Amino acid sequence: GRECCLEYFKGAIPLRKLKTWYQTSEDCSRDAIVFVTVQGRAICSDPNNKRVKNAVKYLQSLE
Amino acid sequence: YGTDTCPFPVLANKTNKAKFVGCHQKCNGGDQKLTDGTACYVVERKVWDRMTPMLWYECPLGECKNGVCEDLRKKEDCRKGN
Repeated sequence: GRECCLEYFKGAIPLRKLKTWYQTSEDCSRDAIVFVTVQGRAICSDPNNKRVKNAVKYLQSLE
Repeated sequence: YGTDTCPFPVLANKTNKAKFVGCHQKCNGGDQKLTDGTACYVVERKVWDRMTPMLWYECPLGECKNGVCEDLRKKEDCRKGN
């Protein structure tokens, strides 16, 4: 990958606003899930937060 | 979404260590600065945008100080990921 996350968004993103997701590289200083919204915003997210892990599973089930 | 929650561009080197491209960027219409001491490359974001993934480029090494990648007067191979 080509970007790394420094801090996580503290709050809920509604599922309907999520378009896609990816995981940053393990070579980053922190691990992260990046969510891309339907408006094209990229949001660094806590990969250990249950809500985030669940949203990734939600997006994977639509695929 | 906060002004520090945007992904930040990086480049890898031949030891696979990632380093940030500059030390500041716009994030959700605010200013995002990396912490002092962070390893960085003295490379403009708009140049990074033109970098072809996985070709080798030449990057000036730096360290972040008050949101600027300050040059350390050393160069090393750097590459953009997929």
